[PDB]
Amino acid sequence: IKKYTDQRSLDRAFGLVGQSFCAALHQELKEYYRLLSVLHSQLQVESSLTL
Amino acid sequence: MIHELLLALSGYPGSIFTWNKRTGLQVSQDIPFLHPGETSVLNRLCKLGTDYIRFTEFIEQYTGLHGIYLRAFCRGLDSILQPYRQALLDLEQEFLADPHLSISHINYSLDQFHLLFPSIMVVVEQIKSQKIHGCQILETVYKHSCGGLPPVRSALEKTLAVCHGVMYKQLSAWM
Amino acid sequence: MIHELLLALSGYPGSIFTWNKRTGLQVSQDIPFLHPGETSVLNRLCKLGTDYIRFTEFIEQYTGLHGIYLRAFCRGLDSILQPYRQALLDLEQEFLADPHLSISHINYSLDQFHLLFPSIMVVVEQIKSQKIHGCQILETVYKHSCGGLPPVRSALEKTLAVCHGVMYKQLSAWM
Amino acid sequence: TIVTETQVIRETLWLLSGVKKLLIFQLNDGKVNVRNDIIVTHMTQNCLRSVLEQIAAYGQVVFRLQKFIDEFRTYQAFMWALYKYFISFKEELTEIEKCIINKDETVTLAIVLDKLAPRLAQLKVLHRVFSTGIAEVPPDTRNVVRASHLLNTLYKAILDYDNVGEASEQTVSLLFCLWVETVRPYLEIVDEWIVHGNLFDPAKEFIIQRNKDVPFNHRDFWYATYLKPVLKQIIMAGKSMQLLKNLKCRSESVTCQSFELTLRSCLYPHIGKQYLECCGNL
Repeated sequence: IKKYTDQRSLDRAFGLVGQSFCAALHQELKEYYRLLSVLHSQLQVESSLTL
Repeated sequence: MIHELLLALSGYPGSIFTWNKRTGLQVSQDIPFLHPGETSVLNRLCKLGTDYIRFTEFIEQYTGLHGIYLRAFCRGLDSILQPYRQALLDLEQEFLADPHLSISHINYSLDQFHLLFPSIMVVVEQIKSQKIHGCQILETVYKHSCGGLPPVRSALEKTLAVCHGVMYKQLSAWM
Repeated sequence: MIHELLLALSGYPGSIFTWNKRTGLQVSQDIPFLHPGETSVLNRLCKLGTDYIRFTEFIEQYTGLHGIYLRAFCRGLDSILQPYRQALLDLEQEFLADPHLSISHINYSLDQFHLLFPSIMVVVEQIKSQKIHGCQILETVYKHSCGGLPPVRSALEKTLAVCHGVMYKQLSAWM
Repeated sequence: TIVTETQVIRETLWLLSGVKKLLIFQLNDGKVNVRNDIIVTHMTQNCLRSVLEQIAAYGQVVFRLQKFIDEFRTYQAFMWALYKYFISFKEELTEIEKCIINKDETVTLAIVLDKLAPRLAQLKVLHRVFSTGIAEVPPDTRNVVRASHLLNTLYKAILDYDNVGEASEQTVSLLFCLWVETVRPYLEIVDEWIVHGNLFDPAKEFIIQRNKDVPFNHRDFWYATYLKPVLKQIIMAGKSMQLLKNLKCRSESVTCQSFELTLRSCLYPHIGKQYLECCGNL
């Protein structure tokens, strides 16, 4: 998904739909990062650290 | 080393990151308390502070060639550093709530600036290499706002909108 | 040390700030409970109390050379110490509402007096070095009120207006 | 060594009020630098030391602006426009000072840096007016050509800055603060030159380049340099009133656009209502 957003960079080339598709895909990339923000708060001290 | 990296990001010199002023850099990593991986990212973090002082020289030359749209382009560029500097003070309370957090979140906020800061630096370099003067900066930024990058295409439309207001001044006073 | 600095400002001596009377000063800083920075500002704060007792000697010589306009110039100068002494009592309730506030606000009020008190001290020094007598103090203060400094140009117009009233007395009784 | 973290920024906020100190080596006008120390290998390495090198340049201009203050009226009113603006800069200074003396303060190094950031841009346009102001003072024979080309660069600065901005009228008024006050003693000689007939021009410096010649047959000679027709209306009227004293007879900013040539085209009928009424009496 991250290399798709690296290929996303255009002025606005061969389509107004193409990168606005990826604008929502960066939103769904963004939702993955918040679910990573709950994981690391488990790791430090401030549950079990099992796989 | 929480305060050392926010302040290497503001653009001011040091003697670990030795900097003369506004163009030149020596990395000077004979450092014991950073790792060989961690100096590579400080070079990644300095490249976003290098173009920030390549930016204030574009201010002080025009504020404080010539033309009435050069400083109309200046109050476009202060708006692109304004959430930048707003992000600089939100990192400050991050270092006060817990002063043990490492540098990767600061790396994370600056990967967010990683596609705003070169994408405006390629704009000003294309501006100064054609030696533009007058209305044709506004046409240069109009085909730069022809590009995508949805955070950046709004940003080059905000720099477009403020110097279009100086155009909007002109035909209002002329009529 | 809240009360020690308002009262070093009124012009009376001490044995930390040893003062003989009305002309001479020894700083005497072998002090343990002030810092080397904080004695430098007490010398900045004493220079605004030094000219205040260079001022009462100009009163008692004329009130309590010669001329009828010398003490006409005295009820001009009491009006320039009157918001000064009004500011001395507003610092008093500042030390009663909370007696833990440090000295920088008192430094701040005296940077406000920093351009009123030398600017009248250069006036009286130019007065006493020409050895003026009579109407020509009123012409000396008229080209001193020719100057700017908008708080001070009203002040040398108020000292002008009171001895113009003694001029106004004269041609009223003469007619 | 260890210096006080989050308190050295309250001690530079100190310096910015009382400008000559020992924590900051502002020894001269050309060089203003800060050295605290390198601080320890955890908890804010060098970022805070990078921020102090920024504010070193921002205490540099206020030391330059105070060094401009010394103890014509046009040069004095251009000096008092600097100082009358300072109390609007000094009012916020006591606000953040009141916030940190009041516990709890809930502020740090970075969360104060955006509060003074609108003031940070207001103090840099203060630098541009005064740096382009004084450039020919160490050159000699300044007198009127320095006054004329620093009024010109003031006018050059208000054309560059107001007309390009106008999203915030708070700095639009600020560049008009520097204009309407310097022109006012340059006005009050013109009022004296008409309704009283005589003018005041000092000898060390010179102004609008109006001077009366000593013979009676000679009327008026304009000094050569070594709205303009409305200024020629001042020249003929003050000549004619000098005759008459020799004779013994019998809402929103964006709808107000913009800004200073409209007020100037209001002042020319204000000149005009005396230029039109003098020639009727002549």
